[PDB]
Amino acid sequence: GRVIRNQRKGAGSIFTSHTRLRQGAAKLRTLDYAERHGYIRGIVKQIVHDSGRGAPLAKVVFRDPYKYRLREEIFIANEGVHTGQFIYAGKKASLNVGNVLPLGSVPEGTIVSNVEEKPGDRGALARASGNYVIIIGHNPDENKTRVRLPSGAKKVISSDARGVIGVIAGGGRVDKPLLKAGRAFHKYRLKRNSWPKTRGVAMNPVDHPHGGGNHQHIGKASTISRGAVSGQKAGLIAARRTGLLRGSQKT
Amino acid sequence: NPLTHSTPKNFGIGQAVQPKRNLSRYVKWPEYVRVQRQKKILSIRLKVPPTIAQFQYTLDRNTAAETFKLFNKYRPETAAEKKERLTKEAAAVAEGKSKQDASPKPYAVKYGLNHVVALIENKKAKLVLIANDVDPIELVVFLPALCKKMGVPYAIVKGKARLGTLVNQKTSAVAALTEVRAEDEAALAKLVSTIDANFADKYDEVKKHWGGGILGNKAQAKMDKRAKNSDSA
Amino acid sequence: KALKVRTSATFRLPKTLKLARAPKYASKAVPHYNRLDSYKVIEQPITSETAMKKVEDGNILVFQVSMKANKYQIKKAVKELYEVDVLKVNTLVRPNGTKKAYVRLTADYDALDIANRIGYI
Amino acid sequence: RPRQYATVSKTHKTVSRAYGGSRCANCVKERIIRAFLIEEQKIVKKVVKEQTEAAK
RNA sequence: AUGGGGAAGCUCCGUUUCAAAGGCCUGAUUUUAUGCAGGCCACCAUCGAAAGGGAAUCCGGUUAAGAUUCCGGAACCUGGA
RNA sequence: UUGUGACGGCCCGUGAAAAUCCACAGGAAGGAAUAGUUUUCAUGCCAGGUCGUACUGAUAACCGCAGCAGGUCUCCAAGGU
RNA sequence: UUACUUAUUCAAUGAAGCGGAGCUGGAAUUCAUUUUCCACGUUCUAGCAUUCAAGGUCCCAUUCGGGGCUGAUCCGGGUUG
Repeated sequence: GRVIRNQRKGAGSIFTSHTRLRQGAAKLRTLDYAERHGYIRGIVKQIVHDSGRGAPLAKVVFRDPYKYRLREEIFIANEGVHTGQFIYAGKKASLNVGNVLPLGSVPEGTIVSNVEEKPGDRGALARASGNYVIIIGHNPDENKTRVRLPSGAKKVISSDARGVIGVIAGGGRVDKPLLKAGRAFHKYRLKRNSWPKTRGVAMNPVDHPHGGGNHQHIGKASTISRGAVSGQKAGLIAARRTGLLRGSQKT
Repeated sequence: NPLTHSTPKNFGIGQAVQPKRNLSRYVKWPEYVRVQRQKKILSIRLKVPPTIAQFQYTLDRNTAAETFKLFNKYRPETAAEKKERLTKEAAAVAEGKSKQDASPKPYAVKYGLNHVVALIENKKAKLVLIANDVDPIELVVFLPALCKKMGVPYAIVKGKARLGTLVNQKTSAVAALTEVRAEDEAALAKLVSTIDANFADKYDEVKKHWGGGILGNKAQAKMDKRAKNSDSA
Repeated sequence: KALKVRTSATFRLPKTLKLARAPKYASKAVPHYNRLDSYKVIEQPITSETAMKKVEDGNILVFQVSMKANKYQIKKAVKELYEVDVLKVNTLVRPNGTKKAYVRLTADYDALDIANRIGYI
Repeated sequence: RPRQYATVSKTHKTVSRAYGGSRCANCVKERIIRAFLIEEQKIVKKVVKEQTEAAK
């Protein structure tokens, strides 16, 4: 046969992301001294559109504690953050929307966003628009905070991991129909070359496991083993079940 | 006085630019510096078998000073003195046709690892000083055992550079006296008594004693805290 | 033995002493003579009808010039060869691959005078 | 043009006010007012904190 | 490219990474040199556009054939005590 | 027709850069009386190298075996209906 | 189901505050043998925060002004997780 499209997507030639219009990586302030012993006050200079990102970004300016310098950070804006607002990042920062408290400092039921997976990685979880993390609970000995992730997953992470308070701005985005191949085209034109999607069943057998036949049919089961290989993993990978499901997420 | 004010800068966690504190504890040291420090640290952390760590048992400063003073009195002859001696022997064999023995028998400290090891094997060596800084330890790690076998007093001393200065080099790694003058034979015997008291008779204990196994400052504090909260009942 | 105060946590390569070269022999042992001298940058005049009209009317000498020569060297070489003061030099590279210079002299000097001095009318 | 700014005189590129050629007049006024008022409030806050601690 | 790490190797990766990564002013500027407690420090090679960004020129005349380039007149920019 | 201006729609699309040039808080460095400050005000001095530049750009100057009804990017754009 | 870190492994930073140390006062189970945290001037404002730092302590052979301590605690040199 032939190397199939999902195989070709890994060589990263035409499938690299279109990063021209982007405003920089949206990362928290580095965990230096003030973020873990006190707080530091920065100012939201502007809230901007980042191409490919559904959530607005916040350009927050902080003072350098050791040098006469202004350090600009690129935050993921939460709902309600505005220009001219003061952001307080640190262990002693208050439970206000836009502040970057540690999970140990925030109490249970807190709505946090841009939560660090490990302390100091500058934000990994709940970064897409409208998304948030629930602080389920704490465990002070061997300090670990249990949190609920946007997918409903339980995660035990360090009590030192930072996170902004609130929900990510730009929510409700997927509630609007695109209505147009043109709108999909413009959506993906600045994300990556992943659109349009030809159906594998409409290809030839050289091009896909599903291609070929005198009728457009998959032929064999479309559920593929986790132990399958590249070129085989086309369909429903390691599916526990299939078909329409009668239920809700239930976290 | 009327024109001067009180500024004081508040160096709180978010108030004023921090002053130029000494950041020597946080320097990004070069790779070779880091390897030096970490090599020493790893050698300390690992349980070093008794064959090593019988070194780093160097004799104390006072007796080291006496021993190196005696050896410096027994120091070899410089190049200028060697040329003088050779010229005087040339003149002697020219005028009296002497049998090259007008010059007295020398009394010098024997150096060179192979030379000194052969001297110990032959039991010629009165006293042998073994440095502790030799980069491959296997060069001298067998020397205490050899000296114990041959009954020659040995002392692990501090400084291959010191031994090199002693024998007019940069590094000797070993020194030895095989013959002495009567004027300081008594001094050498007194020195040998204490050197043997430290090394030759405690040899079996030194060969049973295991070194190393020391943890870092934070680790010591951690086990201290754990023991304190365990026995605090 | 105490340490030194390291205000910055950055280690930089120390400024070690930089010696100056003191060679034990000369590299080429004889300095090459002037490659582009006045007789090398000024090859020969150009005596076309157009060039002679330039000499007669525009007070401009026309020359074939060394390809490696620039306007500075052309100016200097014309000055040193023909003892004239030149106003402007405009060069081009001809489609046959040679440098052609139009050297306009000052009002003090006559291009036709200097052309008759060189030898071509 | 930015390179044309180099040839002109200094009086064409600024205003006689403080922050002249960099900030607006209303910006400078707002910053003066804010600076004075916040520093006065800092003095008042320091005094009230000191006096409540002395009472305590 | 380098530092580094792969590969038997032709070479591959990597582009600031687990690297000790450099350049402008007066004092020094002659019984003594660019040596020196003289200062600021920390772009983090380079290549890549004759349609992107960009210092500055116009008119008249002139040739068989060149001209915003030559000539006449009138300007502008950049760099230099 | 072109340029400019104030505007108003559109986007789950909001239309990235860099060199370079100015400006802004600071007074670190100077003097008051035949001079001490100004080359960001006017006037005056000098220089500006290197390479391209002709012509066609197409039912004949390019590619298609050719002076081939093919292909090949762009600017200017009169009057009447 | 575990403990150690020093091999190996994963991240961050310009390797800046890590691990243990105390005046006056606080929570004040402490049977006068101190176990842990704060006042170590950061939260109404789109302001400012840089010149070995002002102030404070003993002296300089005086003309650019200073020097040590302190401001800014000590110990361990494991950058930190």
